[PDB]
This record gives sequence, structure tokens and C-alpha cells, in this order.
Amino acid sequence: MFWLKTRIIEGEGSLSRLSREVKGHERVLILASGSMKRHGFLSEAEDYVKEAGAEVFSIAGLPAEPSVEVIEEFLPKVREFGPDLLVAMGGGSVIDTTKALKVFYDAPELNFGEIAFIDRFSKPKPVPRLKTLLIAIPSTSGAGSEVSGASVLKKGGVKYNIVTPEIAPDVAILDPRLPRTMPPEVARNSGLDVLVHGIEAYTTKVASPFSDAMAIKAIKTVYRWLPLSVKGDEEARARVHYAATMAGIAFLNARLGLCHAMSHKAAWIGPHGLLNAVFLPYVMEFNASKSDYARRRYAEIARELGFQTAKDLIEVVKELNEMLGVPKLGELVDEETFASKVEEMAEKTYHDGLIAFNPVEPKPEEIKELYLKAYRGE
Amino acid sequence: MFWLKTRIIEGEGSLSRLSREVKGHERVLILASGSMKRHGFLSEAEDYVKEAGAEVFSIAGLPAEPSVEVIEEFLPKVREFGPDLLVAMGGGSVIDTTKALKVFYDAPELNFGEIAFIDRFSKPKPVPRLKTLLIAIPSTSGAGSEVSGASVLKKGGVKYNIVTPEIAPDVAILDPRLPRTMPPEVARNSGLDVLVHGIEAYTTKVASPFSDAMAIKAIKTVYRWLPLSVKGDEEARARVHYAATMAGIAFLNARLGLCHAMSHKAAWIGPHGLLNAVFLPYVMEFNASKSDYARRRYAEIARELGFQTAKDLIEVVKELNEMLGVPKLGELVDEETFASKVEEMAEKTYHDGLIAFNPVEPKPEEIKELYLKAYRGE
Ligand SMILES: Nc1ncnc2c1ncn2[C@@H]1O[C@H](COP(=O)(O)OP(=O)(O)O)[C@@H](O)[C@H]1OP(=O)(O)O
Ligand SMILES: Nc1ncnc2c1ncn2[C@@H]1O[C@H](COP(=O)(O)OP(=O)(O)O)[C@@H](O)[C@H]1OP(=O)(O)O
Repeated sequence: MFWLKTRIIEGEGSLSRLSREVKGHERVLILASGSMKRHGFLSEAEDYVKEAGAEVFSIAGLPAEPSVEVIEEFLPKVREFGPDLLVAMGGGSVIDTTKALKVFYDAPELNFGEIAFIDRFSKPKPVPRLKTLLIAIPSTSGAGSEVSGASVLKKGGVKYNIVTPEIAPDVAILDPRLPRTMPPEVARNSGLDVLVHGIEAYTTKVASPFSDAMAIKAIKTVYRWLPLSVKGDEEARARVHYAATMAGIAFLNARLGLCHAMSHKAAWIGPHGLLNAVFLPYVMEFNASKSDYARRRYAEIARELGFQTAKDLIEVVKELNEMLGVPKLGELVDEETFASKVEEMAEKTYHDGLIAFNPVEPKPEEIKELYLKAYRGE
Repeated sequence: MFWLKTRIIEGEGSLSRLSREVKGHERVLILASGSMKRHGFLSEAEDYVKEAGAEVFSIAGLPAEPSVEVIEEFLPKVREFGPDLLVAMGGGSVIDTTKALKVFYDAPELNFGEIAFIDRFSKPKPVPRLKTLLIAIPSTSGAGSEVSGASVLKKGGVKYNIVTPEIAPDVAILDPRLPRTMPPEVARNSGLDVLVHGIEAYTTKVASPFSDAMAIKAIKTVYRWLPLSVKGDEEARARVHYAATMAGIAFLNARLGLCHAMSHKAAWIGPHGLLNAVFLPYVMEFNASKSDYARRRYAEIARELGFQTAKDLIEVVKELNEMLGVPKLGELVDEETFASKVEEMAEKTYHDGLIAFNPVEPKPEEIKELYLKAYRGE
């Protein structure tokens, strides 16, 4: 299918639209990153909420890696306030944290381990109706959590997923002023996450014309604008910001692929968006070598960028990575350590449900060989 | 903003998904075109509904030009059956008819003249909550009514509009088998409607990146595939079918423009999609002459099609019209008659609320001159 729950508000100054969006709600809770507080954006959001006649309470300074345990720490405060509207302001992790909070707040009867999943050998129960409106306000460009029905967080040190349309945000507000405060490396990494989301969404087994429309526009936009953006160009930051959400609309519908999976299993090495960028060329090469469908799809993307072939697309991504100063795997982690982890990462990758949507189903050995090839870095 | 209420089901054989979609509903009413009945598609839809355990009742053979009076004729039968789900199967007009039925069925207390509008001097009341689920199944490619919140119909011989998210369909099913039965001229005209919707949506004052993504994909698809489709190529018919809905998603959000308005005011001359095709080159020329914004936007579309300039885009559309055998205005209607109607059409165009979204606000005289220029046909 193709669907989109979230209503998207976008444009310069569009944070102020929060006043209109909270109309009819009296008690607004905002979870925000430390950076949203420091830059004064949290106080602006609070001001916009109070303009509309609501009371507001904010919890700022959330851990970068969300966890059930930390959410359980402030859940009592949330229940004491009793919001009828939730706002997430910050990166993907802040949105993920707020999505999980929504589940716990709206359905306190649920057992976490019964509704979340670790991998394809989990069997989660479906989440029931979750009534509290959720507004997502991304400050990075970006993970696309502001339109997805997915959240990732730890419990007991282990990484879990929750996926349901019940936590896809009702509203996303895309005000490019917020991502203009990303430091350069965050702009680079989150930008490359957009590119990899787009390219993977375009080549899954369940891509539609409708998801493709969004994936192709996101890819073109990042390709043209990300380097200017990383160096602080104000318009480029806006263009890439909207592109991040486009890629989110794409992968919400088309899912993601082997690159996202391998990147997540290698997260100990460094930032997702960066590891995605490093692995993508190798994933594209692998997929094209084993699937004429994938090769043809990569060539279609190449033609949208002004080239011809799958090979061109792989070379374009590699050169963009260099332009943006993305390191080789070798420069992030030493051979001994990598080789010691490669087996478990390849198995955990193989155990990821996303593999089913990749245009090729890889064997654990192939994935292991793939990790090793990316490490050798040629 | 950007939003999409409708969930889109698309693909070969996807009419059978109706069984899944009627789950939880016991009484399904289907409004269908004569052609849907004759080709056996109505009986298939009925079969799919009965599979799911529901009862079904169908009203087939709807007038091509919907009217309140004709809807009021079969409303008693509808109320007697008491559907909890409505299905529209056919062209844009069948979907429009079913949307209006939904209003009358769900909110029988409303006065038609108080909630519908004729032009910008109307002041309609907002439509309240309309609860009955609506599934739209287009057989042409197409008007985009399957994703819009709009309906057009006559009352007392006068053309009215109803626009509310309450009549945007809950679900659209896009099964390319249905539009493969369009005759060639209907495939041509509805196809050119897609192209004009896309180009207008791309150049309104409220276009966003998100609507653009859909508009650009629709434009490219029609340009590449419509001529093959009109001659009966099965894959081309599928590609253009999905493109029609993309253009609908675009104009749902970005609105339409001077071409749609002038075409509707000249409907006495012939089929909408065709009149749209004839007028577009002249509208694009006008808009580009008065707006550097429009000119630049037309050049962006040109570059997506493999060219450079606004002038290129105007020449591309003109040559596509010739390839498809679209006539000159002169060959549809004689000069005396045209000149006698030109004043009222230009005034009624000027009185259309859509004019506000066109990148240029034209004067009644300019619109009159524009109609005359298109008639001279150079
Ligand atoms: N607009 C912004 N200004 C400054 N720093 C920002 C920022 N957006 C994100 N960051 C930083 O960039 C990092 C990435 O945040 P994240 O982990 O949510 O990213 P992602 O969106 O990929 O999930 C964080 O360390 C964040 O700092 P805070 O936790 O203190 O907010
Ligand atoms: N799939 C199909 N097979 C045959 N004729 C079709 C068709 N789809 C549309 N048409 C015809 O094409 C014409 C256009 O229908 P319409 O007015 O709903 O078009 P639109 O979609 O532009 O609103 C109608 O005369 C219709 O014939 P019926 O009214 O008898 O159905």
C-alpha cells in the first residue's frame, strides 16, 4: 500500500504553528533535547503553547540512547501532569523516546516484552488504540522518525523495536531554523542517512510508485545540497530538512534494507548515518551483482542524478562520501576488533526481519564476507 | 501543509483486496458506471464483498454529469439498504457522485446550498463529521477524485462544488485492469488531465516539496507512457493509472490553477481533460510572461523531461498534443459562438476561487484575451 498518517507542516517560521495545533488541548508535555533547551527553541515552543491557552510542562536533556529504564524514571512526572498532547523536539532519538512514552502513558497495562521485538524470532502482540496526539519536531535532517511508526530503545541493555501506526506522529513540524544549529558532523551524518534511506527504499521488494516519488526526490536533493548544507548554507539546510522527511515517507511505506540492518548491528563502531554511508557502496555492489532487478533500479537512480548505470551510482556515492570527509571503516576501528565481532554482527544481521525486503536474501556467510570487504575498504 | 487521508492500494489484481477492506462491515453499497457493470467488474466487486461476509447492493448506470436531483431519486433506496460502507467504481464523476451521496446520507439535516459553493462569492458552512467509510475505485486515468476532498455536481442546472476532508476517500484501490477498458479518446483525455494537474500543482503559490515530488513523478510518467497507453499497451496503462493518483495527491495539497478554471468555464466546448490540454500551452505562456517564478518552475519541469527552458516545456506539451491528435479550439467550435461566450467565461473564470493560487492574478480582460489567443490557435 501507500499511506501517510502524519500531517506535515513545513516552512520558515513554522514552529509558531504549534499554537494552532494545540488548540483544543489544555495540557501539553514537551520532551526536548538538551540542545533545543540551550538554543532557546524549547522556550519558544512553550511560548507558542501558552499563547493558545494551554499549560505546558517540559522534560529536557534526554539520553542520546533511549531506554525503558530512563523513561520509567520520569513517567511518574508525566502521569502527574496528565498531558492531552505530546510534543517531541529534537533528533530521531527524542522522537523515539516520546513515541515509547506514548505507549506507556496510554496503555500502562501492556508488558513491554510482549509488544516490542528484538528480531525476527520475537512474536510481538499488536498494540491497541493510543489516543494521545503526538507532534514531532525534528532538529536533525534526519532520521525520518517524525513520519514513521517505529521506535528503537533499550531495555536491560538490549535493543528493542516497537512498530505500530499508533505511534506514527499525528503532526510533524519542519522548521529549518532548528537543523541550522546542527554541528557539521551531525549535518553530514544525518544527511547521509537521508540518502541511504532513499536508495534502500527505492530498491526493496515492496517499493511502489508512490514511495518512489518521495525516495527519488529525497535522493536528488541530498545529492545536490548536502555539501553546501554541511558548510552552513541556510537554504541548503532547509532543502535537506524537507528531503529527510520525504525519505521517511518513502521508508515508512517501502521499508529499509541490508544497509540499515548491517549499520545497526555495527553501531558499536560509530554514528548510524555514517556507518550507513560507509556500508552503502558495498551493499549496492552486492545487491547489483546478485539481482538484475536491483541493478536496473540503481541505474534508474543514476539517470535521475544525470548518469546512466548502477556502477555510476556506486561511484557517485563513494565520491560524495569523500567530499564530505567520511572515513574508511579502518580509520574507525582496528582489524583485530572488527574480525572478532564480524561473526555475531553477520548473524544478528541475518536474524533481522528487514532482510526479507532486500532485493537479495543474503546468507550469513555472504553478510560476513560483505562486512570484511567493506573493512578492506577498496 | 502536506497531508493525505486516503490509504492507497495499488497493483495487478488489487480489486480483490476489497474483501480485506470490507472486513468489519456488513452492508456495502456500490455506485458504479454502466461500463463497470457491462465489463463484469461490478459483479467481481460484489463477489469480493460477499466473500468477506457482507451483503452488497449496487446502483449502476449513473449520469455522466452528476446532479443533486438524480442523487435525490435513489437516496431513498440507499437509506432503505442502510450501508456502513460506500464504494465508488468508475470515472471521476462516479466518485464525485458517491462523495455527494455520503454527505446526504450521513448528514441529511444539511441544506445543500448552505454547504456547497458556486464561486468565490459563495460562503459555505463547514461540513460536520461524516462517518461512513468510502472506498474509491477509479476506472479512468484520471481525475484524481479518488484522493481529493472535492466533488462537483449540478443542482437546478447550476454547477456546484463541495470541498471537505470528510469526503476524501478512506481508501483508493488502483487496479490497472479497469482503465485498460477505457476507449482511446478517454485514455487520451484523462491522461492529459493528469499532465495538466501535475504542471499546475507544481506552479501554484502553495506548492510544497512534498506535493512537488508527486507532481514531478506524474508529469514524467505521462510524458513517457501516455502515447503507448492510448494505443493499448498494458504496462503503460498501469503506469499512467498510478500517475493519475500521484497528480491527485499533488493537487489535493497544492490546488489547481488558471488552466483548470478556464477549462471548466469552457466545458460546453468538450471534455475537460481535452480542453485542459488545449489551454495549457497558452496558460503556461501567459504565466511565464508575467512571472519569473512561473518561468523558472516551468524550466525545472523541462529539465526533468530532458530539456532546459520554459519555452521547451510549452513546445513539449504542444507536440504531445499533436502526437495524440488533440484538436485546435477552432475544430471544436466556430468563431461566432466562441466570441459570443468569451465574455461570460472570462468573468466566471475571474470569479473562480482558484485564481488566487495561480502564480499570476489575471484581470478579466487578460483572461478574455487569453481565450481569444487560444482560439486563434498559433
Ligand atoms: N539542532 C541541534 N543543535 C545542536 N546540536 C544538535 C541539534 N540536533 C541534534 N544535535 C546533537 O546531535 C546529536 C544527534 O542527536 P540524535 O542522536 O537524536 O540524532 P538522530 O536524529 O540521528 O537520531 C546529539 O548529541 C544532539 O545533541 P543533544 O543531545 O544535546 O541535543
Ligand atoms: N473502464 C472503462 N471502460 C469503458 N468505458 C469507460 C471506462 N471508464 C470510463 N469509461 C467511459 O468514459 C467516459 C468518461 O467517464 P467520466 O465522465 O467519469 O470521466 P472522468 O474520469 O474524466 O470523470 C464515460 O462515458 C464512461 O462510460 P460509462 O459512463 O458508460 O462508464
